[PDB]
Amino acid sequence: SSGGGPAVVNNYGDIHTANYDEFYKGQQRREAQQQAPILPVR
Amino acid sequence: SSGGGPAVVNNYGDIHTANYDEFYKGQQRREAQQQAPILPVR
Amino acid sequence: MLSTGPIMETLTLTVGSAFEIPGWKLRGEYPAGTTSHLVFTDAAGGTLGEFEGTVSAKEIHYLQAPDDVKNIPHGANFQLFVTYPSMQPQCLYFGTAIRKEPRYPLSTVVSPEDSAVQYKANFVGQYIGPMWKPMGNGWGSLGIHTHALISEAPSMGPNYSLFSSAAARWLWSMNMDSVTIVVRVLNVGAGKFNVIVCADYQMQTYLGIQFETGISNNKVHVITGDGPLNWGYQGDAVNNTTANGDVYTIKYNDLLDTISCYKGTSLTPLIEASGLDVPHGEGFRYTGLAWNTALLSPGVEPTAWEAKDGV
Amino acid sequence: GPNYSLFSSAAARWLWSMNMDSVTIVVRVLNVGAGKFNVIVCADYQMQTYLGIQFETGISNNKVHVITGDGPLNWGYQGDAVNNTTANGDVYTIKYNDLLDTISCYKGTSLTPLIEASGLDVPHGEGFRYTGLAWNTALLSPGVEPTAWEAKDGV
Amino acid sequence: TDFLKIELIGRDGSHWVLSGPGMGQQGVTLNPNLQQFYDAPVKTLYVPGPFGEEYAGKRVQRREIVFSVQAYDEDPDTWSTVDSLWRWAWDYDEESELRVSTSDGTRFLKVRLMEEPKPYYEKDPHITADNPIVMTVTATFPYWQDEPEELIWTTLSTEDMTRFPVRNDGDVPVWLKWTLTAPGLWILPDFSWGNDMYSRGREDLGRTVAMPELVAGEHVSVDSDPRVQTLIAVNGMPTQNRWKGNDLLYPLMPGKGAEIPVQLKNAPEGGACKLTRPRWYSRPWSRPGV
Amino acid sequence: TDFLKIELIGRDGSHWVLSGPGMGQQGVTLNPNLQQFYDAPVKTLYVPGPFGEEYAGKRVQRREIVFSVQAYDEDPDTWSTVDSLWRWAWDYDEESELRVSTSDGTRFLKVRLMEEPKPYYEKDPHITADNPIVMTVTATFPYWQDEPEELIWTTLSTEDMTRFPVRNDGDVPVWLKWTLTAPGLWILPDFSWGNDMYSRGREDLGRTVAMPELVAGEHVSVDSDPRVQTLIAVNGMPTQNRWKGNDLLYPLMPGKGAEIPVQLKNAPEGGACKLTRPRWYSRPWSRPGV
Repeated sequence: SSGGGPAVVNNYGDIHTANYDEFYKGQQRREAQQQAPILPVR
Repeated sequence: SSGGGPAVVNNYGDIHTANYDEFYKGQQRREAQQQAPILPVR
Repeated sequence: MLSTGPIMETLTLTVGSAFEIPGWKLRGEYPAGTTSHLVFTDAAGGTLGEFEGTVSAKEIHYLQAPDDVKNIPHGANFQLFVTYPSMQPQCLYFGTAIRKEPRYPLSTVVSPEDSAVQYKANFVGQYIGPMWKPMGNGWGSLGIHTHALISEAPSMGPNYSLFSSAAARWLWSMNMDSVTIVVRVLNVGAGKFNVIVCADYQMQTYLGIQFETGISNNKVHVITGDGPLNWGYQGDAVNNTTANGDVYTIKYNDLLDTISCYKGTSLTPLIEASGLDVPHGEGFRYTGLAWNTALLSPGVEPTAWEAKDGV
Repeated sequence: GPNYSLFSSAAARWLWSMNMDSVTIVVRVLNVGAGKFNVIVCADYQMQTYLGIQFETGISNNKVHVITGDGPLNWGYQGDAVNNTTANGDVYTIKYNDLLDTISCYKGTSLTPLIEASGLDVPHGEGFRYTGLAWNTALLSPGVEPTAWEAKDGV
Repeated sequence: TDFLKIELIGRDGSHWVLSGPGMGQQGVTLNPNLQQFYDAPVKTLYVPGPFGEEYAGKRVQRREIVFSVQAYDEDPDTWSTVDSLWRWAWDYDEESELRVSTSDGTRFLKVRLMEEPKPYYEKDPHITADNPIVMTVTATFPYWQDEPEELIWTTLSTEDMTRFPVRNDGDVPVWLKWTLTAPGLWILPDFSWGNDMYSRGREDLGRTVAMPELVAGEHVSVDSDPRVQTLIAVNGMPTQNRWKGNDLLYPLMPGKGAEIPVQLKNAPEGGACKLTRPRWYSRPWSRPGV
Repeated sequence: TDFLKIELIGRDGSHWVLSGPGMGQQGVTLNPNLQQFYDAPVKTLYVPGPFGEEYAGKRVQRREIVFSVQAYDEDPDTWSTVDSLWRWAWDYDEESELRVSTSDGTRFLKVRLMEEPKPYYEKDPHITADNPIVMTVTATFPYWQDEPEELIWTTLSTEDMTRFPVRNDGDVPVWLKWTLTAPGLWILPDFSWGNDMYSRGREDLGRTVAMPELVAGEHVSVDSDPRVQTLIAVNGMPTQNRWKGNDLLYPLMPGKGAEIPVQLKNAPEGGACKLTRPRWYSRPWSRPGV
């Protein structure tokens, strides 16, 4: 039952419902966390 | 047979299985290739 | 479909088999005097065959010897006409002849390895060209010298701005062990000019004829390869004074295992050597030239070079 | 050569055909007896009509002839016969030149024609570009036979 | 049927009749339901506009033909021979010919294996000796074509001119090929035929372009199709390097024809030219179009 | 059928006959509908072009064979023994042979477990003692193989030369392996066979590459296969550093062969050269082609 349907689509990963804008915003947030404290205040 | 199934899904392109992580990493790698040599050593 | 038309049909041919159309296939009613003929043409329309059928009261029979049809290729298009008495011919069938037989591709095709080659060079354009690969001294070791002072054509030699010796390997190889080289050469100074045959890829081992000229050293040697710039004298030298525009033919005969050099149009070898310990066969069919001079000026250099398979 | 266990005279044709009328045949031969060896040029697909150079080895017929073929195993002679002795490892070059309509045979390294003929009446062009060899011996032992054969199109 | 014949000439020169008169003589027949076989696949382009979308042009796509053949024989050993010969008749690197013959003539398509063939049934094929092979072949050049029409004009004069009758009776524009001898300066026609692709349809009605002056021995081939470089010399000389960016721009549009003029100047020997007009069609059979 | 026999040689040396004469003697038979078993999967590359897309080459893909077997026996205990033995015949790390014998000879494929087998029905297997196992095996090397041909040349001379007869009867190019003794300087053929993938198809017709001089004890394996390093010294010395950028570039193209020359020089105690020529095919059976 699970093997061969949505339960294996989940194993496939982001083939069905998965959004681009949220992923891009998350990557931007991670980069901002990485780089914000080292940017100058000027 | 081929026309109207997975063989035309391939023509559609990245509608089914395709992840965002390696695409973003590849874009970052291309930008790093473009910009790394011209970044100063300081 | 108001008008009568032919039927697209096919014919079968076999080598060594008699071409035959049975009468019961060409049935119908045929009065006396009716004649049937079958015409085979090619892609251009040229008739490559014509045969007459044996029309009977109710059947038409075709029967030809295999030699009559052996010249008809597969894909040749046929046309079968019936002609009632006092009437124009009426085409019954038309189509194509296929050959149902063992297929021999190797007979028809000729491989590039199974082809005699002929190469030529004249150096009249004042450029080396892409067909000569420098050897010994690396890239840019060759050059073209005009000899405009005398009424002579340009000749290939070493790049005397950098080197006094050089080699050149003709880019492609021969397809036979036996080979003929024809060189029209100029003697404008002292030096040694080698015509090299049966060479390997890097010209490490080869046979060759060396024309040496100098103040008192005008002779011809048979040399073996020790590298593109080194050689070993084989046998005794033969005195030979080279003049401008002299034509020499270097023929290596494989079955005789003999490399000989003829001067001009002489029917007797100017020099000759046999039984040299040099590898021959596939991988040992490259050819080339070499130059070596003490001074940085041209010595003996080829105005015209030509090569051909076989002797 | 012929398989002397059950044959005496035998002819062979090269499977392929030359692409041009002029041709060169370089043959290295052996003389292990008495007989006749024909190098066959400009033959048809059955070797019915052809030119040829025949090497005869014998007590009194150590000679070379120019031959015109009437069938693979039967032939006639044209012109005189040139004296020639053949040793083991002898190399002969039979050149047919179409421009001069000539057939010539050279021995060893010399470029002078050992034998020559011109104007012989044989068909040429397409369908007459087949080469071959022939052996004819009175005894059942090898005579003059080729150890090496090579053909080149054109002269 | 006798109205249609389909043959395959393999890359090895083998000849097969899949359908039509004499089909199956070599052991292989053609199963039904073959796709992308008749019309050349073309996709059209559209830009956004005030009334929806506006036409932007068309592009012809490569043919992706999928078809099944049936290899049969009475005994399994001969069936194996037939299957092996059929497999040998195909390749990936080089293309085999697929000819269609009707009352409109014979048109051929060059096809190669797009992927591995899918042979046989579920069980082993020696049980049946009658097995299907599904084949996915591809046509890089998607148009069906006939033998091109060739014309030759030779001259001995130093300066001369000639007229070549040309007419596209097919469905699609064709690109002309020229073979020009050397030495000599040629002027070749590049008529627009009313084609407005560069917005010069009637400005280039009588366009003629001069090739660079050919030196001795530099016979050239001037192929106007975009697949290949335009000017190529047979002696290897870089002819197009001397052409200042000039080119042939226009194909012979369908339904168009005229007496195109060829001019030769500065030819001391007097040269020759040959015009090749391809016969491309988008369909295996079609009535001629005026 | 007697025309086709399929066997498995397991990683533990077990011999199973799945199909053909003697099938099922070890308890395991082969079920129909086996995929990617006959033709080597090849993908073709296409790149945009003027008339759609243009052919850009081919890439062969690893084989993925999904096939079912049936393990059967009269009693559940001995059936369990048979099933355990069949499972023990396979592994993930090490490969086992799948051999197909027909009138064209015997050709094998090295296959390994791609994933875990899917055994039995939905109920208890001991109920029926006759159960199917679904196997998803993979072939990293996708070509069916025959036993490679080995040739030995031993010479006592300081300098010598030999002619190795070589011929590719398969439908795919093969890569030669050499085993050269030391000391001595070897010259090995790297003939292009007309292959033009380095733009030197005719320039390298008789190409020979000179290996670096070998000191005593430096026996070398010189494999042209891209999967392995070309020069491998048996004692671990870096011998590719003395090779100056030269390499063996060309495989043995299909339908090609000759007497390739191998030269040995400067050998104080003679030398031995072994030539291994693989025999690769893209099908379990096929008639010879030329």
